[PDB]
Amino acid sequence: SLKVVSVDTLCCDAGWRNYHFVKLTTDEGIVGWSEFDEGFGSPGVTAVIEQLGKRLVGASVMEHERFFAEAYCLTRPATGGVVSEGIGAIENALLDAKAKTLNVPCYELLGGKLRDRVPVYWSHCPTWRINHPKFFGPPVTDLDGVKRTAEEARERQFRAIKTNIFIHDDGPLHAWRPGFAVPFQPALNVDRKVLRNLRAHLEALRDGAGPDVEILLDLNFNAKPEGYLKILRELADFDLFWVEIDSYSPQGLAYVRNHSPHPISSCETLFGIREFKPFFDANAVDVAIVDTIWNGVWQSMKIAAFADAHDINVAPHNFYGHLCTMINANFAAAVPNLRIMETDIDRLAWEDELFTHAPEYQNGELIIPDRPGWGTDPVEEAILAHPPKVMGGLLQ
Amino acid sequence: SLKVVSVDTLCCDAGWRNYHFVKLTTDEGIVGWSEFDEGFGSPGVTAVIEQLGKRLVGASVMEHERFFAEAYCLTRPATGGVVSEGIGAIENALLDAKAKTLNVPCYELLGGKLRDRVPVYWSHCPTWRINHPKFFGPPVTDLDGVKRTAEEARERQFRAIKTNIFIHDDGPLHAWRPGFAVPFQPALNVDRKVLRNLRAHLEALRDGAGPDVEILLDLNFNAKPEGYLKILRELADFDLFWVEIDSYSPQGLAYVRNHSPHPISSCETLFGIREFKPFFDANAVDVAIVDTIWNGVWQSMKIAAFADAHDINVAPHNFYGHLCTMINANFAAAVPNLRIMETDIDRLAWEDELFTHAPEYQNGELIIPDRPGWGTDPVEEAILAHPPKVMGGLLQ
Amino acid sequence: SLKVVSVDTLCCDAGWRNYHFVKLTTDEGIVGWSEFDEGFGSPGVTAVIEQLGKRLVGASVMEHERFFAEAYCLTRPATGGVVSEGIGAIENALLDAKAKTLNVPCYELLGGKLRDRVPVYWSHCPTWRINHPKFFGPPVTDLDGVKRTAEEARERQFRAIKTNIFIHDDGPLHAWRPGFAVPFQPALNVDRKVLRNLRAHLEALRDGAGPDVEILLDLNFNAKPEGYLKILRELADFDLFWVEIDSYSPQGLAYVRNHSPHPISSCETLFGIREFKPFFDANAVDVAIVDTIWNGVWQSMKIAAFADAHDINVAPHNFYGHLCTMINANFAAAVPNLRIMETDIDRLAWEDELFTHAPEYQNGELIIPDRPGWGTDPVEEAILAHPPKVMGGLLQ
Amino acid sequence: SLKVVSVDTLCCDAGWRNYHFVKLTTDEGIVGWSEFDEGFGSPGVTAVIEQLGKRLVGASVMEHERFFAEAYCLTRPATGGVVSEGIGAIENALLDAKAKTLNVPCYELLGGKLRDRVPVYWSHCPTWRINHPKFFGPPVTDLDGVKRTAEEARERQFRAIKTNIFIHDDGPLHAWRPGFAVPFQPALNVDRKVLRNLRAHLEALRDGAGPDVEILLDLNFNAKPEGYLKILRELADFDLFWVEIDSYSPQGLAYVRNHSPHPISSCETLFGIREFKPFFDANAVDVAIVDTIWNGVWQSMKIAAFADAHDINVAPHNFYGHLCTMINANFAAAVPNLRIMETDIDRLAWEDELFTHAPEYQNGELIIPDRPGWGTDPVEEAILAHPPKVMGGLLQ
Ligand SMILES: O=C(O)CCC(=O)C(=O)O
Ligand SMILES: O=C(O)CCC(=O)C(=O)O
Ligand SMILES: O=C(O)CCC(=O)C(=O)O
Ligand SMILES: O=C(O)CCC(=O)C(=O)O
Ligand SMILES: [Cl-]
Ligand SMILES: [Cl-]
Ligand SMILES: [Cl-]
Ligand SMILES: [Cl-]
Ligand SMILES: [Mg+2]
Ligand SMILES: [Mg+2]
Ligand SMILES: [Mg+2]
Ligand SMILES: [Mg+2]
Ligand code: NA
Ligand code: NA
Ligand code: NA
Ligand code: NA
Repeated sequence: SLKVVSVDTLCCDAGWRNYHFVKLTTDEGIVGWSEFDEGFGSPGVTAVIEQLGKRLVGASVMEHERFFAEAYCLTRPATGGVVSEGIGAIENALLDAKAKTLNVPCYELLGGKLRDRVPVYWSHCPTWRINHPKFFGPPVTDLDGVKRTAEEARERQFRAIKTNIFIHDDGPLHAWRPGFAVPFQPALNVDRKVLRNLRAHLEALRDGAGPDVEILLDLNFNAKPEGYLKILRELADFDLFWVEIDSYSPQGLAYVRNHSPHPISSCETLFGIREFKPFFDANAVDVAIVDTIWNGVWQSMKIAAFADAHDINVAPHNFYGHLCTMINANFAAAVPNLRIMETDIDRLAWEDELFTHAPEYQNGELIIPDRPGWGTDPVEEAILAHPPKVMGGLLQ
Repeated sequence: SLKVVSVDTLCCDAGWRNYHFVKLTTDEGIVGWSEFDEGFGSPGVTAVIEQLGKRLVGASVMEHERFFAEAYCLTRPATGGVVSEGIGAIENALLDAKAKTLNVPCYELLGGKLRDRVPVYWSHCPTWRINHPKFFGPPVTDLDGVKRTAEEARERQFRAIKTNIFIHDDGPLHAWRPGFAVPFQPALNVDRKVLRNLRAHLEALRDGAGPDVEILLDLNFNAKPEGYLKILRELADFDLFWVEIDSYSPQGLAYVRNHSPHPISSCETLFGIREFKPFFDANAVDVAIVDTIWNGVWQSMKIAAFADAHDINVAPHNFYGHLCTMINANFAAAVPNLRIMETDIDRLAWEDELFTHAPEYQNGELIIPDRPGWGTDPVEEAILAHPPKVMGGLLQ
Repeated sequence: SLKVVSVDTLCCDAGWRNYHFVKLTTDEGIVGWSEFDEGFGSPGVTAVIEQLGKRLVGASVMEHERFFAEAYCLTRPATGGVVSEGIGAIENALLDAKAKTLNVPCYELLGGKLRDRVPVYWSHCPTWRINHPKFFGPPVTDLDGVKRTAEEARERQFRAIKTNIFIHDDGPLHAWRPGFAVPFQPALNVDRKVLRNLRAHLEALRDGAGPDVEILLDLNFNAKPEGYLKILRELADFDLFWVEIDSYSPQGLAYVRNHSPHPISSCETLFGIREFKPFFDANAVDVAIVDTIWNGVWQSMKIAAFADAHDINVAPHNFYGHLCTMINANFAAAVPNLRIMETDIDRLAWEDELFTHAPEYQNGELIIPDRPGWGTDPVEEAILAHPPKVMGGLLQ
Repeated sequence: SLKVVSVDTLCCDAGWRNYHFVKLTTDEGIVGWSEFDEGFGSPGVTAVIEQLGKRLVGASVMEHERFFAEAYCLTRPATGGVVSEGIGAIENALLDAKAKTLNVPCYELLGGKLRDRVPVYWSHCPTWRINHPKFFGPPVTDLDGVKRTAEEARERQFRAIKTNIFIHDDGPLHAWRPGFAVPFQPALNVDRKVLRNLRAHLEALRDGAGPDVEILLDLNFNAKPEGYLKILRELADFDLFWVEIDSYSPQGLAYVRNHSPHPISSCETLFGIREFKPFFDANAVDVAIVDTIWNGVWQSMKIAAFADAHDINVAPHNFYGHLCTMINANFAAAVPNLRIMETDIDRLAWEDELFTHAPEYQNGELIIPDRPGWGTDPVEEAILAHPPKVMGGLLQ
């Protein structure tokens, strides 16, 4: 039969955070996988999955939108956030199982592909080498290190890189992440120190990148509109591919964008057409970042179509492990209005051990694979060789 | 010292669902409690609390808004829903501990009281006796039972009662709850059967209530705007205190209200000024229902003040156990713009065993107690005598 | 008992204006104080307090929100302005009495503190030394004096300074304050003379400040939107922390801000969420200035929470005596979305005599005290040694 | 010369409140008078007048708009409310002095008259006979009394009457005025008791009035939008000339009006074009009530012209003593877009002693007098024979 027989979760060490997975088995013996995350502000996702998965056993693996509709009803009062993350993780495992059942890549469930390769940017560059030097080397500890990381991206034929906010002139080099309580300064004011450091950092990065490579800047939730505006004015004369700003104020974000000489991206934390709508209504973004790992890829197709009707291009949010990358690859393959794809090129020394296939890059683009399902499977034996730690990420 | 030494969660049987509690201990030996819930669409709250509580140990019990601000930063990407429920549960335990530390009732942290007693409505009447007859009697299984429950409310001096949607003429009497997948009909269409049953039910309830007692109707998430409008037209000639409609469409809800001859209430599932704002901007409600158990009472004071500036009165969402009632009582005591308070008068046979003090009612009003903290404590030994079941509620 | 036994007002000389105080005594012997003001356009506040205080005697000191709600009802037709100032003065005295009664600093009634120290700006710098040289020295009478005052701020480790509008090249140095009828030119036109003087002044101030110290500009009510726009264009190339503009035209202010290359602050004269709302709806401000002396600190917490939902940071309005500073300190301690705190560093030669404790500053920040109540008490005997003059301020 | 030599205030007993007056003397010996009020939520007006009058002595009596413009500058931060009431009282005294100086009625300063007589309604009917029976008889203590008062209005050829909210069936007959804390129920909820009493009262009043006499209903600030809507639905089948609702929520009031089968009036407490604007923008009113005693008659001409551009007719707020009536008469004489004029026909036994001329009525209309100034003067000797009491009105 085509019934779901079991829904399990697994977890392994990813250094400063854990990777999580859904493993869904059908009565046919087919296994569908997804990857999900709890460290990005998201304790409880596993608990959600364990409850919702109980309801799924006995149901048809083919009927993923039936499951979504039921799940949404059962959790309607507390929808969004970690509830919706659990639903999306399950959806993505179901899609893998269905694609494998029909012997096709996941993009064949999503309209077929319309491109073979997707341009990417090398994300968290040099962010990972500064913030998590024990896991990603060579460690970056100064402005010259910032420049050399940018030089490395260019030599490796990457077309674009994305950095964050760093303080260079107050002792050791460190991230400025007050939006996430590092440091705890909940007003999120932007002072002169923050501004001249941003400038110094980007000048060094541009130095290393050369004039052709594109530079993206992510400001996450690290200011209020006032401060975002001050940052953009400070950086008026830089050539930025986009400036990324997360906000739960469509009005505020729209105001910032209206006064921005750079393209503005946002929305990576949002769920469903519903949450995206007020941002589009407000003219708040140039580019909509869609987290398909969180939303589920099927729900994300609905969001991409909505953006398309507004002539807004989308970019997948992709900063986890290889299976997340392959999930997003299949989304990217199928979406016409695709801005670019995010990927972390810095890898854990054991990343490849955890998965059956690695993403393949060529001339700054990700090759879309053509194997049944997402294109890679977690390896149970390697997962068990890398036991998880207590929650990390934002909660470290 | 005034440091938090431990944050624990406890759980017990409440029949068709469980009760959950936060137990927070200070270095002084003071214990603050809250009650929270997972059955109302909300798996994962305990997992959230267990992570966030780790960060709280070692911090000052007095600084509850510091904790909130930090927590909000740490979980910013997945805020709302079950994350915000965990934060609110912790907030409410912290408020209890601080009030006990200063030897005052919680309402003294909230501006002082401005009323001694609060009028209530008897909620889920006869809903609990129909849907959970094994726990609340006498069982209601027909229209005459509906009438007699209403007669009982009047004789007991209750001024108002709230019912839901029931089917009387299709075999046994049963709830109509498609919004929550009982039955699974995800379009949420409202047919003729639903309409004439609603009518039959309310006529019987009005019969028993007499002309003075107020009747509230809760439609929860059980239709789309189209269907809510059909329901209201059908019930144009009924005298309803309010019709309660939950919606994630401010535009849609506003439309319904604009065509409603009855006062409309909503918002019980919403978090923070932020989520309430689009509803108020749209003129969507007569009354804002605030879930202070979910939001935390301190955050709910901010929401009540926002409603007050719009000349909107608020009503606490209160359909759990005695500690929830006492938490809401303290909110109700302090808020000027208070519509009425919800309370479930049907009680579990062991409800009183679980808590040190029961809410006291007189002439259809809840008496606001004047003991340190919320006014009641869960009893650990009784909690352990009532071990929990697997998750129930919407997930049963 | 905890009943209020008396509500008195006191007044003393503050040079070019008077200080006023509310003294509230409980049956326990506890005395709560506030400071208020009449010179800033506000004759009648004392008369309001004397009527409203009569109603308060016999009521519980703990129930400050009950008092507010009653007061608001009794004065509803003429709410705002000097009526609301009287209510706010009484509220602040009640908060002091309640905090002292519970043996805690006032910030413990406001959510607990979330910071130990608050960055400040040195306000009316060099405004006080130019306009009131008989009370604050060394007198500033030219551009070199302007520069040296700025140099002094830097040497004293202040991070920011705020100036106003001055005419340098038309005889003696003097303030331009047509908004307040000095001079009487009620059109409030901005001519070339005003523009080049503003420029000359700020260039000198920047000269003295160095490149790190922040410069704020307050334009008060001294133009119409047309003129504010001309001023901002003239000053397009200056690095200003904010430009402060008071306006009773949200539409007009929003227009100015939309065309401003500097952050815009306003709202210091506004009362309640109600009056702030149209400004936030219009996108009129970067920063909301809140007068907690006028509003009352409890009402101001509601306003700060409203601003927070709009991702707007707030700044207390603080330009009176030490008790006002300490009141605002407690507000600043408790509010997450705090931009910065205003303070007048120039002091009267007898300022310290009037109060039991002086505000303490270190490395450009105000230290939040931890004594019961606001942190300082007016001294009755010193108040009587400094008898008041006839009303001054704007009415001088 | 034409200089102002003195500005004085006087006060006398008006039973349950005091009357206040401004007395302005010119160097020519001409005396201009106005009447003002403090009991209607407005402590401090006298204090405002005493400060502002000091600035006026020495200035030209002819230049009333110069005075206003200066005053507005001097009090700009706390404008509105009791400050603006003081300015308006002074304006009205200045207008009297100028009209007397030029030997004309005040309406000749206001565009000339365009009508000789103004239709009125008999206001506070039977409100004054119920609430202040010691001053206005015959006392009304039941529904038959309500009917007979209405019969008396008809026999006396009054075309319209205005009543308020009364409770008939809960012991003695009493006013329902929770908006003004009588009783203190700050939520301002409207229950079934309030609704059926309103109905009983109006039915009795209609009984006595007959079918031709118009009935106005004033609900003041006694509900929230929810409750106003419930009241209007309850009274859907009554023929009401208007329903008067005071609100500081233009959005809320507009909503109520949009669902009202009766004309809605409001605005009696508002100051200047500025405060009226959001109500007109929102479509909130059929009729704008203008308080010219509060605003000043010259400022009120600006407000009437603004209403006229919106095709909104205005009605003066007039519920004080004879001089207030005569001030409003002159306004009413000059304004094209005049709905009707309010007047209290119930008089104090000493009302006529206080003034040189009484308003004259004929066939339900007020005759506009043609004497220099407003048309009546307070009598100093009679004022002193009626010494004031402590503040009454809302503050009683
Ligand atoms: O930078 C982070 O904290 C991770 C998420 C993110 O913002 C991104 O990948 O664009
Ligand atoms: O009826 C339910 O499902 C419970 C929650 C609710 O809607 C209420 O208590 O008002
Ligand atoms: O400058 C003034 O007139 C005093 C009030 C003010 O605007 C401020 O302190 O910011
Ligand atoms: O009824 C009152 O309290 C007096 C003022 C009023 O509303 C009116 O005269 O229309
Ligand atoms: Cl901060
Ligand atoms: Cl369906
Ligand atoms: Cl001018
Ligand atoms: Cl109430
Ligand atoms: Mg990002
Ligand atoms: Mg409900
Ligand atoms: Mg200012
Ligand atoms: Mg009225
Ligand atoms: Na989110
Ligand atoms: Na929700
Ligand atoms: Na103001
Ligand atoms: Na008013």
